[PDB]
Amino acid sequence: GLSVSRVGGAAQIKAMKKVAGTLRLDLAAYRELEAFAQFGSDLDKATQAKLARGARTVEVLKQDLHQPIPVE
Amino acid sequence: ALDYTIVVTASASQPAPLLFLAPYAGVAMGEYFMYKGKHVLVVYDDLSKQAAAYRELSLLLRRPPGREAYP
Amino acid sequence: ALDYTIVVTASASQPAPLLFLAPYAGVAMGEYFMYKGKHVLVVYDDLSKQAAAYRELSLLLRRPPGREAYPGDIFYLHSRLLERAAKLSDAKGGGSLTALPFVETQAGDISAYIPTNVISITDGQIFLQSDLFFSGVRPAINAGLSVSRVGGAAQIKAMKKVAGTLRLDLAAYRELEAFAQFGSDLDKATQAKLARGARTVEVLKQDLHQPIPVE
Amino acid sequence: ALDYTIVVTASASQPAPLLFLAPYAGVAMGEYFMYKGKHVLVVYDDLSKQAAAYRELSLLLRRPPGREAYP
Amino acid sequence: YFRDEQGQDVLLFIDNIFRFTQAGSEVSALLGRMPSAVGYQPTLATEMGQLQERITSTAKGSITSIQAIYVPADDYTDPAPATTFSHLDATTNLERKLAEMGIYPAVDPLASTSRALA
Amino acid sequence: ASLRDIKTRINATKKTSQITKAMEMVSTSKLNRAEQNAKSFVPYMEKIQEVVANVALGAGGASHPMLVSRPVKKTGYLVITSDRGLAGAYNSNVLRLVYQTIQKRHASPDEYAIIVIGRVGLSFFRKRNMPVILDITRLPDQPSFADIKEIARKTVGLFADGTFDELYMYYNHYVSAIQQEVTERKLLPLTDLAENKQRTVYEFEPSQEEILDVLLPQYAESLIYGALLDAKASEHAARMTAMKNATDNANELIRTLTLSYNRARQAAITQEITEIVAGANALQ
Amino acid sequence: LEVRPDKVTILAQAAERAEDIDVLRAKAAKERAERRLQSQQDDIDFKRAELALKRAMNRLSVAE
Amino acid sequence: PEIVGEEHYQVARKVQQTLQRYKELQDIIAILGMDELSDEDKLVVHRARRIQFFLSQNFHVAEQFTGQPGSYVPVKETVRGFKEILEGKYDHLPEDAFRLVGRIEEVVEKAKAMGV
Amino acid sequence: PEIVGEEHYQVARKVQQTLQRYKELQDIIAILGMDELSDEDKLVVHRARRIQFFLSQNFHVAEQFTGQPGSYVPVKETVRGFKEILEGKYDHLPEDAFRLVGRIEEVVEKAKAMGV
Repeated sequence: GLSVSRVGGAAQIKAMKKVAGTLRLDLAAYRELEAFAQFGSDLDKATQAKLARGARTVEVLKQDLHQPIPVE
Repeated sequence: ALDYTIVVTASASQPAPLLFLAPYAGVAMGEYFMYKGKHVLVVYDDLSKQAAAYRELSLLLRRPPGREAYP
Repeated sequence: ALDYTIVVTASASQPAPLLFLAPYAGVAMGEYFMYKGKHVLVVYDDLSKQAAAYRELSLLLRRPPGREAYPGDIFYLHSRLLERAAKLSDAKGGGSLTALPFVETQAGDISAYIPTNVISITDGQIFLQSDLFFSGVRPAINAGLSVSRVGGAAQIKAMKKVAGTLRLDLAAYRELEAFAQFGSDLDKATQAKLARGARTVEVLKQDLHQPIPVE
Repeated sequence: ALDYTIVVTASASQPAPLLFLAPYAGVAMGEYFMYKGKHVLVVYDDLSKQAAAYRELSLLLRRPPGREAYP
Repeated sequence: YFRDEQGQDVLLFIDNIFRFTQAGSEVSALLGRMPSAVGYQPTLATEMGQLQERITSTAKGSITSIQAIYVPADDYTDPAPATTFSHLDATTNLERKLAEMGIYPAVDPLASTSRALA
Repeated sequence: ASLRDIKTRINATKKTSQITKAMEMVSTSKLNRAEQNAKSFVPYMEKIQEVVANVALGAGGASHPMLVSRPVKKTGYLVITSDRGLAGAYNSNVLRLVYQTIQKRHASPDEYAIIVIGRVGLSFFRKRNMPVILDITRLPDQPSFADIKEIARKTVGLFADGTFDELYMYYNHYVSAIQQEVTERKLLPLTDLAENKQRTVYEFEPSQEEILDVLLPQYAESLIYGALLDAKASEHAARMTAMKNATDNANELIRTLTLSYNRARQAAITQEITEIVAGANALQ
Repeated sequence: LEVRPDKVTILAQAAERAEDIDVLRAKAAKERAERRLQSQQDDIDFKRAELALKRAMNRLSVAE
Repeated sequence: PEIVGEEHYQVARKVQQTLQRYKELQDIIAILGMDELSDEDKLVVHRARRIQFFLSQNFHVAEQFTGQPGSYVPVKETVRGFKEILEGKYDHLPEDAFRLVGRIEEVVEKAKAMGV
Repeated sequence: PEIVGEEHYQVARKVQQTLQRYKELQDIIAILGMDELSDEDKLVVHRARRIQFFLSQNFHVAEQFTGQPGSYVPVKETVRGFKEILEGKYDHLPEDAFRLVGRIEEVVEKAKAMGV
């Protein structure tokens, strides 16, 4: 949320432009709703799907040391 | 209104010494009529822009400043 | 009290070197009895008024400023003073000199320069807060934030056995009073230890110039 | 990765001018390959240490300080 | 030149007018002057006046300047925003939300104010 | 003025803003489910209301003790409050109105009796030492008919014992998300019973008096359950509005504290550079 | 029961489906358990959220 | 207590204690309002508004500012007035009836003219 | 994991995770109670007490103050001990007998020394 690339989009390859633009939105909708998921049923279908996809893309974006993954 | 008023201008591009002596020229032009018995209104547009210019004129004289770097 | 006390006064009309040299004169008067085997108490009623006079006579002797225009050696100014308050060994005679410096704070800011210079020297501190002073708690000792660094080795055994659970009762009251400000009516055990803590607070109050013996 | 990497080092125990001249040595090594057509990645680990070291050099050279005593 | 000799109405774009103020602050720190309020030069209002009083309308022509302002620390009372704002006449707030909505130009209609709208 | 303390206060009130916003969202969802329970209850209430209308208002039929108005030796009170707090004046308006009516028209502790629904009203009338017969504690957010069925059966049967001689309900009527007006509604006797559109006559199979004896308690129980569903809907709406107002107050505190933060960081920058340049000018 | 020639509707306080006289009692015995589980779950969820609010306003009051 | 007396001192310290408790409750009142206070804190606020407004007074010098003639309150009467506010004798009066008023009978007559 | 290994990293990481989960339940335990703790969190507090008491040692230095001789625990034995506590092998042991012991066999010998 706080980071930015002022080139971004001109830097990426064509296969990443199609897919990264909605992961940006999924992380935005998750980090605006992460502090609201500790308690309560907010909405059963529209909000919990956002929380589900955000809690999975956080696990997608985790890595370990010294294993760079190719862009493919 | 210019049949009875005086405009004393010292604009934003002028150096800080002319900004510092605008209100004192205003009262110096008003007291001519004050001590003759007349009644004078004197308006100072933005004395904070006098204080900023005196801050400039004193920091360039290297005088040690106080709160908000004013002398 | 004037059968056994000495009052050194360097007042505001007196020049700045007298406010600078008043605590060191007090410590020299204390060390005369400390190196004879006697036990001396020394109270500096505002040590933050020594720093202003030392700042004055440093800036007038054309020494360069530092943080808040104090000179560089203001920590050394207080620590050279306060490390002469020791308890000597039995080979030196057995005498001690306990010190009680004071520091006035500004709007409760204990993170200022002279408070954090003197907090880092002393063997603990006692916080007096106006928020507790005007709630009825006089003396206004914030018993949670006030630290004793020697503590426990200072006390006698009878004070030790019972202060060890006074501190637990009062810390539990301080922790659970936060959840009784508004809302939803804590249960019977939490209210029982809230009542224990409120009676602890009413015990720890005193009045003015009447001390209590230890027993 | 050391078949294509150059390492420039200036530790904390090195003098402040070597801390100041480490990244300019980095781009001086990089521009030689840039103006031959190659592609170079230059990594500046903690330029804030270079800012502190050039603050140190300017203050020991008694150049006039600015904000946070940086020149 | 095109205001005076040609007598026409000229635009004058200054991208990031805050860089002008901070470059003046850096030249003042190199010149050895005592710093003013915060980290700014003593002559902040005077340098800004000597810049933005030549951007005026005369009888010959005009110079109207569209300027980008950084507003550091999200602080509209910082002296470098606060002395530019004493010369401004209009603000055109460009919004990301109107650009993602499909509205071009992305000028936020409610945030954009003007002294001339009277 | 203590820049670090200002920033810690900013972060603390941002955290309270986040928590009260989450509680607002939870109360929006609970308001949605409470109005779903009310609109699922409404056809039962329509049918039993038209049956009570056609029976008790057709061909006389005022022989039942719940239709006639008897002289009041006592007066029951049914007060519906919340179990849980953080609603603004949901509980306080009802409890003040009940206290005003009891202290206004009785002035005697044996002339009334109070039936509370909720812990807030129960603790209210135990602080003020008033007699409370029935108590029911710790309802769900979405209450069904069973728990209110046993206490409404006890209430109507306690009217049938000859104790109350009349009783009133006091609850918050869900008019809107903001309003929540307080209503005084007379439960028993059924004197204000209104006639429906098509007044039809039935063939009362044992007799009309036996079917009234078995049916009018069920009408009173359905009145109590409809009032309780309306009160739970107004409870969740009041907690939603209270948490919305709490987030607005917290955000206004955030903007005034960021104004103070900007003034304090400006003063800190100019004070530190005045110190640095004073120490530099001291050397020459 | 009220029966009209098209309105033979039945107003029941509890109406099961499983065609047995005691299955309504068994359903009531199950739903009482589910109901006090929900009656405790709602209360503990409110008190957890209220503890969060009380600690968060404690830190605001301590921050001064 | 050895100078102003005992009663003066207890009234002064209890006034300061209720005003300190109200200053402590400022944040809860600012965000959550008067609704969540636990029925003694409501009484603290309800008395401390009255105490804070009965500290204000009309001056002889301030007659040129407002037209109100101004008062001179002796020490016994201000201690009696604050003691009667602390005892709960004037909780029923409105809080705007205490502003800019010399003694406590003038609080009574100002609330009478307001219509309580 | 390059420096300590993978097993040590995952054992210490699961210890940190269950102690963080126990730290964020402290207000709930202290105010509401153990009975309202919504189990699969009561197992977390059940294992986290035994973990945070097994983190303490008997020092060789404190032999002069307690009489307990003190221990030097290697890293493989403490990773094995915390792994066996995280697996739930020693949940049947009491909350004590983890206090001031060196290795994990000393836990079961101290626990059977108390009759368990």
